[PDB]
Amino acid sequence: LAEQALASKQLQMDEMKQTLAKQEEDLETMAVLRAQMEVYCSDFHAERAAREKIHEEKEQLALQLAILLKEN
Amino acid sequence: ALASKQLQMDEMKQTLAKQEEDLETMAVLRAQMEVYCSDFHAERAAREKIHEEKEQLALQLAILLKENNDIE
Amino acid sequence: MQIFVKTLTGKTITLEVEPSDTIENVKAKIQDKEGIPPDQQRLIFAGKQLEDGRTLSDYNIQKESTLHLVLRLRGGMQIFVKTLTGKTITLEVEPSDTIENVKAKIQDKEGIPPDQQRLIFAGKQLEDGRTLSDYNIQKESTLHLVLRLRG
Repeated sequence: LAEQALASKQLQMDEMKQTLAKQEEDLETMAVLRAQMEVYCSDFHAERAAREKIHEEKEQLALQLAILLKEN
Repeated sequence: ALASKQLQMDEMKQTLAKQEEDLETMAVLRAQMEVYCSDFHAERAAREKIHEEKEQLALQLAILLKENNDIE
Repeated sequence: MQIFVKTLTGKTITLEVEPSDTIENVKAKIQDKEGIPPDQQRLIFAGKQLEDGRTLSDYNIQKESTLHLVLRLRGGMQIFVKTLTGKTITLEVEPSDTIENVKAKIQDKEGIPPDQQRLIFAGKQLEDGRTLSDYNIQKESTLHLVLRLRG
């Protein structure tokens, strides 16, 4: 009955190789995926910084706006 | 070649396992990248808006400035 | 169904939920437990994103199953505060938020204890009991931090 068990094992093995290959492909996908989120993160901090800067500038401009407006 | 099959199956099991875990991790990484992307776009929107507001005030100031410079 | 959650660093403590309890309910349990708002809890069901307008039966939340939460970079609401040095810092908040909670977040960014902080929104000094919602503090409102004791 060893022949049947060897044919079954070889079948299951063909299946394992299939799955592991598809798997490795997905893992490559994951490395570029990590790089990508790190970028989005970077972009977000860059943008918050810009927003914060514009907010200070804006508040300055607005102050002068109030004082000059009621002054003249 | 039965010992070969059970052994090779054991190692194969090691890798398949590590694999499914990595598939879970990367499953989280994609969610993460879509969220960081979403957030980054939100902050860019906000940045872009406060920035136009700033330009409004800046224009208006330049104009008033030249309106009370020219008339004196 | 007692149920658990993996986090970005990964964290798990005491819990219970029912198939009828909203997908917003579990995340609300997450806010109550971890001090992390609902608009910052990104929830997954085994590599799939738990959405809104669907009970945890709609996926479904079997007991002893690992959903996932990772932290959104920001929330829906943020306000600016003018700093002791006149610089802008921006804070993640909710209208729910008490002034005691905002002063904790400012203590977080700038390291001055809330007992030495005074917050001014529209000429008005804000008291540690009330909320941002009450004071009609909206998106992008600026508050001025000052040293209580005047400085």
